[PDB]
Amino acid sequence: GSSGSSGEQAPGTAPCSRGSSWSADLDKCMDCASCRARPHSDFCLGCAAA
Repeated sequence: GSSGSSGEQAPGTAPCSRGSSWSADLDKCMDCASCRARPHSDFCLGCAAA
């Protein structure tokens, strides 16, 4: 309705869904939505081969 996007630590235990990458620096998984505008991401760069 108003608030309810994250939920009960949904992504807590479970890994990141196809699209997002784990970010040790931010101890959280970032979504591509950030890589698209910011390709200088380490969570997607250090994780991906290239």
